[PDB]
Amino acid sequence: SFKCVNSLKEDHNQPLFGVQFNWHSKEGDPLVFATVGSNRVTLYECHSQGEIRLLQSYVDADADENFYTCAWTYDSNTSHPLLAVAGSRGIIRIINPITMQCIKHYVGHGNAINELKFHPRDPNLLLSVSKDHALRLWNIQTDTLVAIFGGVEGHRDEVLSADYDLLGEKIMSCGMDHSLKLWRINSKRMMNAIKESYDYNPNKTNRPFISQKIHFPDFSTRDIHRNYVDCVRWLGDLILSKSCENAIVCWKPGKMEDDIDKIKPSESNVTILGRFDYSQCDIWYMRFSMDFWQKMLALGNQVGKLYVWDLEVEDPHKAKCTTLTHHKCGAAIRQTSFSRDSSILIAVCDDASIWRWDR
Amino acid sequence: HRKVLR
Repeated sequence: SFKCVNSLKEDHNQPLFGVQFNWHSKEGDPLVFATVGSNRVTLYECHSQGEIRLLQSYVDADADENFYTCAWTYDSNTSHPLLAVAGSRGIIRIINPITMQCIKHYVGHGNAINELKFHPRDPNLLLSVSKDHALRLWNIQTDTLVAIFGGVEGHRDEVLSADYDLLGEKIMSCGMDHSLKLWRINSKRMMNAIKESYDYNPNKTNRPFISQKIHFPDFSTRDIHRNYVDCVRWLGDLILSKSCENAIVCWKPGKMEDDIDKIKPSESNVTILGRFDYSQCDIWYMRFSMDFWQKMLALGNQVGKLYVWDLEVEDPHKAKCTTLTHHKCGAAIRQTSFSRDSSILIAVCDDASIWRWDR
Repeated sequence: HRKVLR
């Protein structure tokens, strides 16, 4: 299946905390991915014979910035790919990946940003999750903060991950308080707030843009993991999430037969559909990724082993596991990313190394 | 639990 065809290491020797292929690449352009670590983001092109061609980095003016995360979208007018980055300074930067110019930046969290995700249908809706316990939804077309997901009934410690579902109607977040929380964004209130965000132009009005303050998740559980929950992804109506306890759990809110859209905020049950165990992944901030079609799931561990689960089976617990090791790959893997066509898998490590695996 | 191996 996958063979390791190349690796390299970036000059800073600090952890690479994230990697993302650009799935908005144009037809016939080469496959491109971004790595984030130290105070930089770097872009690379994949070519034949395993070649990983260095392009150009964005390096923050602050030597104390530490980028943790990035996410791709495109300009909704021009179609050109854009790259969002954020980390310990709690500043989101929107980067033109061609020139690596910082086009604009957003401050709110003031506090470390642990993850960024873009809405699956609307390239302007960017979600950030913070060390300050909140999530925020931004509209990067009109430069507005649409809503803050917080309150004492929100997370009570750093939020580490979040994911929108397929249509972008709800978000599942998770973090250091051991919980997973659901926030619906297709409520009348949230749909109106999005609509109003698009109508906002500070040059044609006197008002500040009002953000929603969302203080009540639509569902919450602490019954999946018993430690920091550091990665979550929807799989249709089910959830995949992990902690630092050497398992990915496949679960859903409520009882086995309960529709996700009839779950009420007081729902006190969850249903466990399976659990994928693996070894030596006790440190936290270790993210799995899926391929475009959500046929598979890849995770690295803290000693440089990859696990890949084939989810193309009739029930989540029947997933088929493949492992990939290389004798020289021994550092902690923080994140993986598949190319859009699934032909390439990249893993990035705590020693600033980058590993390329082709089918 | 730590973030990075010691």
